[PDB]
Order: sequence, then C-alpha cells, then structure tokens
Amino acid sequence: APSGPFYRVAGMSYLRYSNICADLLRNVLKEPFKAKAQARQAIHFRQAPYVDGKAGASKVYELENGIPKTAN
Amino acid sequence: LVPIGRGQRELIIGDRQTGKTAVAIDAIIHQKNCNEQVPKAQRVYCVYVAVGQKRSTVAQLVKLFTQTGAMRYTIMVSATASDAAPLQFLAPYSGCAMAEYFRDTGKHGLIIYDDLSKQSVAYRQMSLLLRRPPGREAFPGDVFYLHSRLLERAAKLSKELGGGSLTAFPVIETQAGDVSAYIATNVISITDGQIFLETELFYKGIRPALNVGLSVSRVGSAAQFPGMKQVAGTLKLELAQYREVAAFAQFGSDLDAATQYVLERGARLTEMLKQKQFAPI
Amino acid sequence: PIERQTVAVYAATKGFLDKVRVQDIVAAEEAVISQVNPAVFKILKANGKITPALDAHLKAELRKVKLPGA
Amino acid sequence: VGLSVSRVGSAAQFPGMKQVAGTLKLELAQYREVAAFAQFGSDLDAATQYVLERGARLTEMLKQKQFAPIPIERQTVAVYAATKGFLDKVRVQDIVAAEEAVISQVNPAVFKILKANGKITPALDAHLKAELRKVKLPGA
Amino acid sequence: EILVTGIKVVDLLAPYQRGGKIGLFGGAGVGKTVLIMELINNVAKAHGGFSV
Amino acid sequence: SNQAVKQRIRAIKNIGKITKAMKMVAASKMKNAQIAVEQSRGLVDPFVRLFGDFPAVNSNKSVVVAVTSDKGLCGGLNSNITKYTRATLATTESEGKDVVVVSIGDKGRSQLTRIESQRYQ
Amino acid sequence: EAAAPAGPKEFTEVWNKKAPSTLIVPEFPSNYTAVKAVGEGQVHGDAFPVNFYTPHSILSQAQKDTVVLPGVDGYFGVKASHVPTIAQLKPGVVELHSGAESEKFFVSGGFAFVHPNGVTDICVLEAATLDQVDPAAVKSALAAASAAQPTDEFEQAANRAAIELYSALESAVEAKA
Amino acid sequence: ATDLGGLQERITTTTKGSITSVQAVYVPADDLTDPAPATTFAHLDATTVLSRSIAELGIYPAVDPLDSTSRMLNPNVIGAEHYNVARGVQKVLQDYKNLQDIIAILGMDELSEEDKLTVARARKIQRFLSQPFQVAEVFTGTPGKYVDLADTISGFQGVLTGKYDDLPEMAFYMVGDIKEVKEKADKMAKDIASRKEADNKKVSEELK
Amino acid sequence: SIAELGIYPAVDPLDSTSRMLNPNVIGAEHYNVARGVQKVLQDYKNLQDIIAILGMDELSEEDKLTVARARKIQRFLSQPFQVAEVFTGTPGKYVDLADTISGF
Amino acid sequence: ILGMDELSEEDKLTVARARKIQRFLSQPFQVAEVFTGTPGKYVDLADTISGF
Ligand SMILES: Nc1ncnc2c1ncn2[C@@H]1O[C@H](COP(=O)(O)OP(=O)(O)OP(=O)(O)O)[C@@H](O)[C@H]1O
Ligand SMILES: Nc1ncnc2c1ncn2[C@@H]1O[C@H](COP(=O)(O)OP(=O)(O)O)[C@@H](O)[C@H]1O
Ligand SMILES: [Mg+2]
Ligand SMILES: [Mg+2]
Repeated sequence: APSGPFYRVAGMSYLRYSNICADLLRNVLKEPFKAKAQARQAIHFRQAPYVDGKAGASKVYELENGIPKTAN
Repeated sequence: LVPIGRGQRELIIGDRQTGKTAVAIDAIIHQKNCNEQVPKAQRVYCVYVAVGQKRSTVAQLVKLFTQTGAMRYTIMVSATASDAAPLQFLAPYSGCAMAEYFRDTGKHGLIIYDDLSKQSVAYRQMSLLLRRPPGREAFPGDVFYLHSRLLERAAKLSKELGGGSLTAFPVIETQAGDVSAYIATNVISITDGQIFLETELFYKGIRPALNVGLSVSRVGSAAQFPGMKQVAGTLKLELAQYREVAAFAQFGSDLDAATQYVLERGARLTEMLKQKQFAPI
Repeated sequence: PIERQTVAVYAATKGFLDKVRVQDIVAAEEAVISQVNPAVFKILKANGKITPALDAHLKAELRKVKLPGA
Repeated sequence: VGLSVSRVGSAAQFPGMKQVAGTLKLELAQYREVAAFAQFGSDLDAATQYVLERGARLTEMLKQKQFAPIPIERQTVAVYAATKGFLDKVRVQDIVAAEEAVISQVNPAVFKILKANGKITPALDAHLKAELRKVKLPGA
Repeated sequence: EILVTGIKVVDLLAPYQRGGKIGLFGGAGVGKTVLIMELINNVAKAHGGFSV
Repeated sequence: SNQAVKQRIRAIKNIGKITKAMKMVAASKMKNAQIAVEQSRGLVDPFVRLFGDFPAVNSNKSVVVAVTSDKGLCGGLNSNITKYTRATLATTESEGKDVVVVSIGDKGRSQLTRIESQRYQ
Repeated sequence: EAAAPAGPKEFTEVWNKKAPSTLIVPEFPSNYTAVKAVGEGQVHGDAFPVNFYTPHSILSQAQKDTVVLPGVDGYFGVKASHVPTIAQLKPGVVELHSGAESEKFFVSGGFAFVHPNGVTDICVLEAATLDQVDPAAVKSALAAASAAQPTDEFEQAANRAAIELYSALESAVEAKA
Repeated sequence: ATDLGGLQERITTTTKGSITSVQAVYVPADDLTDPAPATTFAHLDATTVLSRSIAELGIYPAVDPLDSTSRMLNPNVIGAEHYNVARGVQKVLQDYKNLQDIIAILGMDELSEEDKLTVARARKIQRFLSQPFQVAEVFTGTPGKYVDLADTISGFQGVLTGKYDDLPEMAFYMVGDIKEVKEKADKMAKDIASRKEADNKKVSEELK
Repeated sequence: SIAELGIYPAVDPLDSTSRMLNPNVIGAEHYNVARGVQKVLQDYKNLQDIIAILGMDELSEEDKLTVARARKIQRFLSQPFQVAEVFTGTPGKYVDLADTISGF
Repeated sequence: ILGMDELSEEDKLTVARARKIQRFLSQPFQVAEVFTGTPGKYVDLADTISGF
C-alpha cells in the first residue's frame, strides 16, 4: 500500500522512527547521564476522542522506557 | 424528613418572613382535610394561639379558615399587640387549657403557639415592671420555666386516661439566624424536634425552607407513615449526600459522574420537596 | 476664592490641563491662576456665571498659558 | 512557641542550653511561618523543604512523655543533637526513639562534665561531636 | 388590592397594599425620606382622598 | 453570633496562607520551567525559516489545537485562548472547509465543547 | 500558482473583518525569529553560523567554518557558502569545527538545512557528545537487536533502525582520538 | 412592644374607612436586630428594607430585594406571572449572593459557565431595579420615571429568560423600563462611535 | 458536626478525654492505638482546609493515604445502638475491647 | 520568590540606598558603652538632615 523509506512502508510515522532512534541512543548512555536522560523519556498523558461533544472512550499512557516500539 | 407524631412537641424556628406561620396553617388545614375521612376518635381539633400579632393577621387567618372550612375544628385564641402584656403572657396557657379538653377526653389536639418569643417579650415586660431583677437579655430567671410548664402539657395520654393527645407546635422567631439566643435555646432544649427554616433557602425557591441538616425529630420514624418510611430513609441519605457534595458545585467544569450523579439526584429530590402554600397534600 | 476655583476646574475639565504630567498639575494650576489676566476673575465673580463672552475669552486666555514642561 | 514568652529568660537559663537554644528558637521561628504554608509536599523548593524538615525534626524532638522529667544535662545533648546534624536521617517517626538511642548510647561521662562546667567547652564540643556519631540510630 | 407606586423594586418584589401598613427600614441616609417623598409624589396625587 | 465571625476569621486566615503557599509553588514551578522553555524555543526557528508562516491558507481540512491547562486556578488563561479560537475558527472558515478542534488540557475539553460541540473530535 | 498569498500580515485583515475589535491580533511564530532564509548575507567570508538544536537543549548557536553532517547518503561537510540543501541525517557524528578545535556530537538522526543566506540548522532529537556514551553496552544492545527476529514489518523496521544506529555507534567510539 | 403595638394597632383599615400607612423606620447603627426595628417588623404588611451596601453601590432606591417582603407577593393576589418573575429575580439574586465570597477570593474568571451567566444576569437586574426619582432630580439632574406595573413585569421577565444578554450592564442603570435600556445602550454605543474632526470650534474671531 | 456527617454516636474524638488514658493503666497497645487514631484525625482536620478547596490532587500520595485511613476510621467509630433500633432499621452491636483495639 | 538579580537597575539603586539608610538609622548609645564598649554619639538635627 504505501511507498517510501523503511518506516513509511512499515506503517510508522517519522516521529515514531526518530523517537525510537532517540530512545535507543538514550539507553546506552553513561550513568551520570542515562539517569538524567531517563527524565526526558517518560510519556504520561491520556487521549479521548469526542464523537458527540459529551462522551468518548479513553486511552491512557503511563510509559517510562519511551515511545512504544510495537505498532498501536 | 422530620415526621411528627400525635403527642410530641415540634418547634418551628426561623427568622422573620420565612414560612413558620405557613407551615402551621398547612398543619391546621390538613386536619380539616383528613377529619372528613377518619372516624370519631381519630379527628384532630386545632387550637391556634396568636400572641403579639396584628388584628389584621388574625382576621386574615379567620377568613382563611372560614374559606377553607377549618373553623369548625379550630379555636382561635388571639391576644394581639394592642392587648395588655398579661393577656399576651396568658394566651398560650389559655389556649393549652382549651386544647386540654380534647386531650383529656380521648380526642386529639393540635395546639399552635404562634410567636412564643412574643410571649417571652410580654412576660419580660410584665416582670420588669413588677421590679423582679432581670437576667440575660433582661429576661427573668424563670423564662425557661415559663415555656417548660407550657410545652410539657403536650402529651400522649395513656390508655387508662383516655388515650387522647396534644401536639404542640411552638413558633420561635430568631434574629438573623442566631439560634444561640436565650429563648431560642430554651425552647430548643424543651421541644423534641425542630423545623428550622432558613432565609437563604427561602429565596432559592426552596419553599418551605426546611434546613434538612439542622431539622431533627426525636420521635423520629417511630411515628411515621409506613410506605413513607420505605422511601424517606433513601431520601434522607441522598439529601445528606447532596448536602456534603455542595461547596464544590461552583466548578461545573469539573465533572466526576459519581458525585455529579448524587448531585443531580439530590437536586431532583430538592425540587421534589418544594410545595405551594395553603394546599396541603 | 471661588472664582479662582472655578477657573481651575474649567482649566482642568475642558481638557486644557491635558498633556500635563500628574505630579506637575499642582504647579500648573498655580501657573493657570497666576498667568491668566485677573479680569476674568473679576467678571466671573461679578456676574457669577460663565457668560457666552466669558467662555470664549476664557478658552482664549487658557491657550496663552505656560504650563510647566509642556 | 509562637505565643509563649519568658521575659526574664534572656540570660537566665543554662549556659550549655543557651549555646543551642538560640539556634533552636531561630530555626523553629522559620518553621512556624512555613509550617502552615506547606502542608503539602508535592511541589516544594529546596530551601523551604530544608526549613520544614529541620522544623519537623525539632518538633518531634521536643515532645516528651508524662511523669518523666529529664535532667538539664541530658536534654541539652538531645537539643545539641537536634540543632546540629546527627538526626537528619530519621524521618519523623523515629526521633522519639532516636533521642532515646542518643541518651542510652552516648557515654554518660559527658553528662557529668556538662553538669559540672555548666556549658559545652570546646573539648566537650569535640567529644560531643564525636560521641554522637558512634550511636546506633534506629532509623532503618 | 395592590397599590401601584411607580417604583420598580417596590412593585415587583414587595408590592404595597391599598389599605395596608407599609414600613421603610434603613438607617442614617440610605434614602428613606427620598423614598417616602417619592411615594408621596407618586401615590398621594393619584389617590383622591386626604393625606396626613 | 460572636463565634460566627470568629470562625470566619479562621477560614479566611487559612485561605490567605493557602493561596500564598500556592503562589510560591507556582513561582518555583515557573522558575524551573522557564529554563526548559528557553531551551526549547530554538528548534522552532528553522522550520519557520524554511517553511515560512502561512496562517491564512485556503485549506480544505484543518485541525485546530488549543493548548490549555489541566488545573483551573490559572485565572483567565484557558478562557482567553478560547476567545482566540472562536476568533480563529471564524477567520479561516469562509469557504466551506472541514475543521477539527482538538484541546490539550481539561480546561480545553470543558470549554471548547461549549461553543463548538460537533467539530470537536 | 500562488493563488492564496497568505502570511502574518495577510492574516491580520481577514482576522480584523471577522474578529471582535477588543481582541488584539495574535502573534505568529515568524515574529520571534531574527534570521530568515531568503535575505542575502550573514555569512561574511569563512565563518558561517551553525545552529545546533535538540528539542530539550540548544547545543550551539556559534559560528563555525565547517560542519560534518552524517547524511543518509554519507558524511558530507558543509563549508561556508555551501549549496542550499535539506539533508536527512542518518545516525552518526556531527563535527563542528571553529578552527583547529572540533566538538563531535553523536546524534540520533534528524534533518539539517543549509539556507540561501548561508546559515546551517542541524535539527536532531538526541545528541550525546562522544565521551558520555557507554562503549560496552553497544554490543550487548546490538546482539539482542540482531538476535531478535520479528514477524511484523513494524517491529522489523524498528529492528532495522536499531541496527543502523548501533552499528554506526560501534564505528563512532572505536578509532577516535 | 406594647407601646408600639398600642400605637400601630390604631393604624388599620376598618370596614368604614381605610388608612394606607407608609412609615419610615430608622434602624440604629444599621442594625435590624435592634429591638425597635425588630418589633416594628411584625406590625407591617409590606416591608421595604433599604441597605447601606446597596446605596454605596450607587443603586437607588437602595432596597434590599432579599430582605424587603410583602404579604401581597402571593400568586392568588397579584397574578401568576408577576409572582413568577418576582421569585425568579429573587432566586437569581440569592444565587448571586451565595457566590460573593468566591468571586472576591478566586475572582470572576474561576466560575462555571452557568455561574458566570447568572452573575451577569444578576448584575443586570441589580442595576435594573434602580430608578431615577422625580423628587431626586434636583440634586441629580436626571429626570424621574414612573414605571407601570406591566412594564416592569415584562421588562424583568425578558431579563430572566435572556432576551437582553447582549446589552451591557450599565445600560440598565437608572432607566425606567425595558425600552429605555435599549435606548441607553444605543446612546452609549454612539458614544463609543462618536469621533469628530477639528472639533467644530468657530469660537475665535466672532462677528461683533 | 460529627452528627452532621451521619456518624452516630457523635463523640468528638479530639474533644473527649479521660483520666484513664494513661499508658500505666490501659497498657501500651491501647494507648498507642488511641493516640494514633487521634493523630491521624488531627491530620485529617489539618488537611481538610486544603482538600475542601483543591480536592486531593496536590498531596502526592504521601497524605492521600492518611485521608482515606482517617475516613475509614471516622466511619469505623460509628456503631449501631440497641436503643437506636427503633429510630433506624439496624440491630445493635456490642463490641468487645480487644476486638475494637485489633480493628483500629 | 523571584530572586535578587530579577529586578531593574533603578530597583538595585533603591535597594542599595535603603539598605544603607537602614544601617544609618542605627546609632550607638552613650548609656550602652559600659556593657558594649563602643562609645555612643549625640547627633545634631541639621547633621542628620544633611546626612540623609
Ligand atoms: N411554602 C411556601 N411557598 C410559597 N410562599 C410561602 C411559603 N411559605 C411561606 N410563604 C410566603 O411567605 C410570606 C411570609 O409569611 P410567613 O407565613 O412566612 O410568615 P412567618 O415567617 O411565619 O411569620 P412573620 O411574618 O412574623 O415572619 C407569605 O407571603 C407567604 O405567602
Ligand atoms: N433615589 C435616590 N436617588 C439619588 N440619591 C438618593 C436617593 N435616595 C437617597 N439618596 C441619597 O440619600 C441622601 C439622604 O437620604 P435620606 O432620604 O435623607 O435618608 P434618611 O432620611 O434615612 O436620612 C440624599 O442626599 C441622597 O444623596
Ligand atoms: Mg408568624
Ligand atoms: Mg429622614
């Protein structure tokens, strides 16, 4: 179906591919620096689509190791 | 919420122009509504004691009880404002003596002492001119005994003495909600229940303005209608939930759908309890 | 005196004391009272009313004032 | 402490207690401000949290049980252990046990020279700095 | 029966009775003589009977 | 009576320190966050230097994101950009475009559904 | 071809005919930038401005004379008046030289723009300098990478992005002074 | 109480005549729990309680709408819509009074949408209850307004249902009826559109 | 105010004292449990001024625990009375001292 | 809440001026020189007017 680089034909956006590479760089840092780089990795929010203006189902995120490498 | 039994003392306490006389007049009119449907020994003969009011108010009430039909069960004792302070001091005791005929002979009475505070004012006048030394708020020392010996005659007599009853509805007017006054705490310590009527709920459309939190009844559900007992307990607990959830309702942006549930249910029950006057259900 | 008060209020309410810094009006109104010809004080005190000649001459003499700072 | 005064006590107390009670009264004064301020501990500064932790340490230090009065030389070393360091590791719930650990664990030879000399001489200050380190605090 | 006064707050929220006792409460310059002058000016001229 | 104002003094005297504690908490949070804002401000420059800045485009589908707060003691922040959103949703829409409204923050989902109930998604 | 010449100035009038006048016009992100792309200048000879950027930190706003960027075609070097490029950077080392001195930030990937006014904007996500990477946890990461055989194309591309960073990070610590 | 009662009971309407009694009642130190005002309260059919807090807001006559009562406020006497609009005005004003402390502390920008709607409608009906008096025009200069009862009932029913949310708050200040608030809003939105060139002076150099 | 929450018997726990609350006479465990109940209820009283404005989202789960513990304790101090069976439809409960010590 | 270095330059001038005024309102006392040692000095009126 798609066409382009290896992330665009895998159904991955460029933001997720670059965040995956940034997380893999953060994982191999020195311990004075990887502990500080643990702080910029945590994802904590929640989204809920509003199809009517009053309600909607919810999906939360409590991730600590970074962006999900598996497709969502 | 605050059910009243045949024989107890239920104080109607509130401020000025809040619905104390209206609650009492609904209590009188409902007795004529029920007296046409019950046998001889179940009828209630009201006695309305009007101390310190105008003759216009008593004339307006006699016209209202004539147009309802309730005069044929009601006595109207009325020592108004132009009368002497001994007469306003003695009008509650004369009205209770008139209602003790129905108590002592197996019938049921409903004695309503409108403005027991005005009796206290007239008794204070009559005592200060007799040179008796004043006390707190210039009232005499025995102003507790004054209302105590009056309100203890509302009794449910035994089966040996005819089984008749007398239900007192004393009416105390407070000043700006201050129930910590002398006469107010006296009659609050005497009577069983309290029908406390607030001015701030009176102008919120809650009429009769019964403060559900402070209104109690020490007979309680021992003398309630069953069926009303089955649903009124749920009503009491849900209105308690609606009372405690409040002072957080200024922020309608913050939905919860668990406290908003009890908020909407309590507001349903709040608007349920409102009632147009002079038409008892 | 009352004529030097209403001349001060006429200088401040009719916009003539516009553009003056607010810590300078306590000197600017002394300049209005001192520099303006006293004939308008005498006329305003005599007939007791701002006549249609006097407001015309009064705006004219309120244009010729050296308010401090400008 | 904010309302209780002793208007003779300025140089009418124990000199060894006067060495530490000035700093005790000053660092409790700064706690009586921010104590009602920061009930919460979610978002703090590093400066107000130091004053709040010293003040909570001194508050849970200063209480004592009924019918057990302490001699002045033994409460002086507890206030000395609380206005100095030596106690910033027990949270709040151990300082009652930490003070009893101090009184039971400190060599009782310093109490005699503190009671006799009246104040904490710098040799006794050195041994009190030292002997308060070799106690076994119950903060686990 | 109502007594129309021409005052908005009086006619709306505390309407006066034609033949009833009316009180104007308030202390020390809140306007209970200007209000009674306006009640004279509005009611007494449209009355017909005598005034005291 | 005389203990009504004696307790009201206690209530307002405790609010007068709760709000000052919250003021110092907000001030320390702003001090800690200003250094992150000033570091993050740089990377927005090359994209508006390359791609320009074209707000008044004739888009067919647009997504409007109003970045609001979660907690609501901000004092006129989340309501001001709702004014700017209704002034911006009424600026690009002149030709029949589809608009999605998105909100970040609870005070955005409480306030954009008030004026815009159906295009919010 | 230019059927709607929009802009910050062109948005103002379309706003003011349909916004309330009490609402002042909102500011735009182009107003907070002092250097643009089109206008000629800001190179002056040998030393050209380089703006190294990450989302969480600004790593350089200085002036360099050469910057070595790890583009997806290979490590190229931007001199002063380079051709305008929009160059996607694969995971590699960015070297910024201002003279004889060089600072070597290993980056994670992200674009680099040379502009028609000679400014260079490197835009990466994670850019660690070279001495703060752990040279022993690279092999233990890429062994678990290359030993992980996925089934979905998504996890395959994530593993390919793992190997293409870790093999380049092997070559970034091995023979460096 | 008996002195005041023996006086006030002679002021009644009998079957042979009528006395319409309007009585000013001073309250000492602006206190309504003083025994002379609190005793006078029982003797009156209508009550009009004037507040200092409302006079200092510029509202005149400074009637407290949540403390001035009457016996004629009864739907069996004055009609159903008059009673309904009176009780609606009173409920809006009481709900506004319940929010005064949280408007003071947290500010106006922290309320709900129904809260900052009912506060705005309450501030409109607070100014709309004020009225310039015909006897008070010698120290104010604005002329007086005799409002009909139908005019004020309809004018307050409009503000209660919400026919005038777009009008400013100060358009209701010191106007007669619901036409004059619209005329004042038009006149005060001409004032924010009134700009002249060269100030049409023609004062200097008159002809003789 | 304790009866306004529905908690009956409405004994104010931070106003009721006894001379028998010495540890010398009721032992150490009863004394420590009583003082700990009074301590967490005074803590809830001091936190009630924050959680009645804010609403328990600024306590970082270090005092969010003690508010729920104090709420469980304030509910658990209520008890059905045998003489209050005729008011409310609930049979009375007589609790032994070791059981209430262990429960609190 | 913000810091020493936040404020303006005229604010720094008023801070320095008032911090040196607050010290200049201090004055040693001639009665206190026996348990403090340092002598105290009676200041004339025109001297402090010129100094401030
Ligand atoms: N439940 C109600 N619904 C509507 N109106 C009510 C209700 N109860 C009272 N009122 C009104 O309150 C007004 C005041 O009369 P009320 O019966 O309140 O006098 P009171 O408060 O008992 O005594 P006082 O007049 O001495 O204060 C009456 O006009 C009555 O119509
Ligand atoms: N309707 C009104 N319009 C304007 N001002 C008023 C009005 N009513 C009262 N005032 C102000 O109140 C002042 C005096 O009130 P007054 O009627 O003397 O009250 P009191 O009789 O209680 O002293 C007047 O000077 C006037 O300024
Ligand atoms: Mg009454
Ligand atoms: Mg007067």
